[PDB]
Amino acid sequence: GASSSRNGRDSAAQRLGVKRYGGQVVKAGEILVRQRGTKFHPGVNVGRGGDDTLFAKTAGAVEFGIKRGRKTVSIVG
Amino acid sequence: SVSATRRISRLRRHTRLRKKLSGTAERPRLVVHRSARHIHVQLVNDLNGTTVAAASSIEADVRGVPGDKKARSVRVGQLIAERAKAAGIDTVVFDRGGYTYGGRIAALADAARENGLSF
Amino acid sequence: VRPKITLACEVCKHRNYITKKNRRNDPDRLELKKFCPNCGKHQAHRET
Amino acid sequence: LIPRKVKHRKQHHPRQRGIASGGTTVNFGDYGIQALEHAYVTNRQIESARIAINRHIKRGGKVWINIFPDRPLTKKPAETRMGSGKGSPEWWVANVKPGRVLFELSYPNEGVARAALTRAIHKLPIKARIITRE
Amino acid sequence: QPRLKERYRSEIRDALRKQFGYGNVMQIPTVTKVVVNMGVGEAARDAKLINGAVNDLALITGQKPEVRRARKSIAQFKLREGMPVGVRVTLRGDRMWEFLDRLTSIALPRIRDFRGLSPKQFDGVGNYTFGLAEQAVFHEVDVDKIDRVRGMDINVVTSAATDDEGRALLRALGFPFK
Amino acid sequence: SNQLRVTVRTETGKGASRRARRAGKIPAVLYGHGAEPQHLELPGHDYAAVLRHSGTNAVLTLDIAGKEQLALTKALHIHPIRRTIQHADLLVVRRGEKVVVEVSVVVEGQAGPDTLVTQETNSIEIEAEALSIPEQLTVSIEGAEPGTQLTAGQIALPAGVSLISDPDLLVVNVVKA
RNA sequence: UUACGGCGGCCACAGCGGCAGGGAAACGCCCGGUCCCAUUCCGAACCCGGAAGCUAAGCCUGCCAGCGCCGAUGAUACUGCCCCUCCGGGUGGAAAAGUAGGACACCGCCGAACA
RNA sequence: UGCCUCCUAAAAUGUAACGGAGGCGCCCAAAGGUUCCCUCAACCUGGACGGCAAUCAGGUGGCGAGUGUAAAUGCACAAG
RNA sequence: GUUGCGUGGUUCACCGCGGAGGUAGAGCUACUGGAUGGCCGAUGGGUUACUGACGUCAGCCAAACUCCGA
Ligand SMILES: [Mg+2]
Ligand SMILES: [Mg+2]
Ligand SMILES: [Mg+2]
Ligand SMILES: [Mg+2]
Ligand SMILES: [Mg+2]
Ligand SMILES: [Mg+2]
Ligand SMILES: [Mg+2]
Ligand SMILES: [Mg+2]
Ligand SMILES: [Mg+2]
Ligand SMILES: [Mg+2]
Ligand SMILES: [Mg+2]
Ligand SMILES: [Mg+2]
Ligand SMILES: [Mg+2]
Ligand SMILES: [Mg+2]
Ligand SMILES: [Mg+2]
Ligand SMILES: [Mg+2]
Ligand SMILES: [Mg+2]
Ligand SMILES: [Mg+2]
Ligand SMILES: [Mg+2]
Ligand SMILES: [Mg+2]
Ligand SMILES: [Mg+2]
Ligand SMILES: [Mg+2]
Ligand SMILES: [Zn+2]
Repeated sequence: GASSSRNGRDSAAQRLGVKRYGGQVVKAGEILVRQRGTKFHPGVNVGRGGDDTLFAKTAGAVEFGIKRGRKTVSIVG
Repeated sequence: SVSATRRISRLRRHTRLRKKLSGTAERPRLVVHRSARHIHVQLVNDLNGTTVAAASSIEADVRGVPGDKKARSVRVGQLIAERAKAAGIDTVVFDRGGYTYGGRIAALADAARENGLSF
Repeated sequence: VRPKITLACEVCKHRNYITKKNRRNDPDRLELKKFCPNCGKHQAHRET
Repeated sequence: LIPRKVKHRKQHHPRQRGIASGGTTVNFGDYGIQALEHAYVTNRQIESARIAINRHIKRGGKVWINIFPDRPLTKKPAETRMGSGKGSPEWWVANVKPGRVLFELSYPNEGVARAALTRAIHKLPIKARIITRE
Repeated sequence: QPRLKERYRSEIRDALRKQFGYGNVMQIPTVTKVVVNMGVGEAARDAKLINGAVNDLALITGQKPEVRRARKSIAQFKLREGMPVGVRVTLRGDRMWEFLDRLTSIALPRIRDFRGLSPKQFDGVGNYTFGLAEQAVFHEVDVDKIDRVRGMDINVVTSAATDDEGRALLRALGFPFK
Repeated sequence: SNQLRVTVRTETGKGASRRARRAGKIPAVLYGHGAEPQHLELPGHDYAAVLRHSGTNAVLTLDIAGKEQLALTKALHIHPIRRTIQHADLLVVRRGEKVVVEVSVVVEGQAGPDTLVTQETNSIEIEAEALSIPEQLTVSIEGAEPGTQLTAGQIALPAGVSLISDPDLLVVNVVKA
């Protein structure tokens, strides 16, 4: 038969996506949304990360918002 | 028009720098606006957008300064520094307003530095 | 064509930094000012 | 009817659920065949129905096919076990839903057009009916 | 002080008054700049342009030119990005004025079989483009110390809002037309 | 003259609409000159009868809870399979206002030589006031040579009615064979 | 308080475009490049020095739905859970599109005259 | 046969098949850091060689360009 | 899974509130493609019955399409 296994490979699922949702209390350094590119943008008190990870600079509550079209994640202390 | 292109480019430049430089209650934005004629400056603290101090080369005490726009910029620099002291502010972030650092803007910034205000 | 080249501090000869480089793009033995912990300061770290 | 190119040569089967939401009324002609059940309608079926129309009218009027068989259906070679890859596409199919208008006629004569349209429905793997432009 | 300019203020400005009824004194069009471009395709071969198309305009326009670099790649033209493919100068001010003045005075009427050049060449907004085909148009460059002959293509960009007034001001400056 | 009597929907929704359409009613909404939309149930058979006649416009006099008012059908949701009316959306008319309305176009006359005359758009949008002096627009063609297609211009628009759809829409095309 | 000047919120219901009107301070164009600084050439820009000229343009105001944008209600599609052979039905949710319409933004912080 | 990207994958994550598609086993001494500046493609109009498409000028153009390299997510505030 | 020792309501259900979504559906002059019929018309083709780019008017389609969107 035809050896049509020309496409049978894939990479590992990288477990992307939002890790801490709105109104959820987090500590500083705790990653909020791990993603490719800037699907979400760092808001107030949120750092970006070398691989666009959007961590918390400070403890407090996660909140999502819009900043001139760009959708952003911030922490309110 | 040339005026429209200048105004759009200058807004673009100042938005560019404004992405990183914000200014707060403890250390505000000392933002400049020089025309061909005058230079105004105002200390913003844009967490609520409340200008805590302001100065310009429009009032007679800066108008009557003997000398050119360098001197009328150092005058307004010392003036904004002294009323920043009066408002209770000693450290700010300096916003070029989109213009090149140098000339009358740098003269204003240096005058504001030399007498207490410490960006 | 991209070998691993080690950088040695010019003062204490301490081979500190390993990196890569294109031999054809720059045949000569390159130099960078790197921080030397033994000297406690930045000095030239030329290849070995 | 053959797509002159397709971005994805091996697709999943098109999904046959729901009433057609677009192409539901007669839009160009004044008579239409409208489907009343789901089916994949092949390009051969479409062509055979079209020939049935046009050589029942022989002349005059005109025929619209507001259905295009651009969805490929693959086929493993005849004598093969399961699972050595997807088969090569060989059927070209249009996903027709109940309510989709498949063919339209404009014809000055009423009965000839109606008989031609039923002649085409008899060519189709589907229950259909003649509907008009109100 | 360029004499064509002094006479520009002397009569052409008020002539543009008497011809077009501009409501405000600054509506009056003026030549904003003059762009002289080489467009050399014969540099992608053997990359000779310096003493041919630089030291000529250094004496012609009086200002050292920009080497306009390639922007995309074309196989039919054997050109890649990042090759000198043009040479440009943008002239403003009194020196641009003196350049047009010298051109009309002792340079332009010297081109061979010249009888005035097309007035329809406008682009619809009020800018003008044409070309030349020999360096000896200017006294400043001699023929015993130059290479093969070339030419320059000139845009003259004015503040005119449309072609009739652009052409009007070009005529008042002294450009020949047929 | 086009009298129709409805009732107000005591409840709207999926089950309520299905119950009404089993009972033979038709759900509908009145919305007009800034008024709060009314949520009512048309007779069904009677509504389907009124717009067989006097066009599909068929400006209706509605009797909602005794009080008389004037409605005009604006949207008509018909089921694809049963071809029955599922919903009606209606407006109001205060004895004359330039409401935009889509009105059918018919053709009269025969083409002499070997010609195919095709109809493309069934209906044109026109501006009309209250009780519709305008009706289906007639294209009186005498069967001209198939090299003269007739657009929205040179049309038989009646007085008091304007056509602002576009003076470039072709409705009937004439070609060979 | 103004057809004024100044910095943000917000990112089209705000945009874009069209048509008018505006120059007291101001914003601007504007006049120059001895004077810091600048052009991958150009004092165009950037920067500096000025106030002969001007609201033509930017800007501001007002009016336009034109190009766009927002957009219900209802209905439908779809659907969680039930009941039921599907078709279906009950119940809880409920679009997209379209329609009625909305809309030529709104709000916040100092100076000039006024007052 | 390991790794990366997408779809399958049923709107968190994850999810199989000898399911559907591609890439990788590098490159860059700048293509890294930082500071500052800029905006593209395409289209239209005019222009010596030059043409549909080389460079030029003016418009229009908010991203249809570009991104070292697959795809996705991003990036015009630019990451171009 | 069981069982010992700890911990103690942290589990789970329902109600409310705060959140991310791109499936169903739908839409596509919102992109990338597929694609039906008109009308105009660059080209090409033998002055032009032949071609019909691009647009424009309508109707559509998609796991690897998405202005949207349960
Ligand atoms: Mg993956
Ligand atoms: Mg890294
Ligand atoms: Mg090198
Ligand atoms: Mg559809
Ligand atoms: Mg004034
Ligand atoms: Mg100047
Ligand atoms: Mg004006
Ligand atoms: Mg609704
Ligand atoms: Mg909607
Ligand atoms: Mg998932
Ligand atoms: Mg899921
Ligand atoms: Mg491989
Ligand atoms: Mg670098
Ligand atoms: Mg960059
Ligand atoms: Mg255990
Ligand atoms: Mg919730
Ligand atoms: Mg949700
Ligand atoms: Mg997807
Ligand atoms: Mg679907
Ligand atoms: Mg397309
Ligand atoms: Mg076509
Ligand atoms: Mg989808
Ligand atoms: Zn050392």
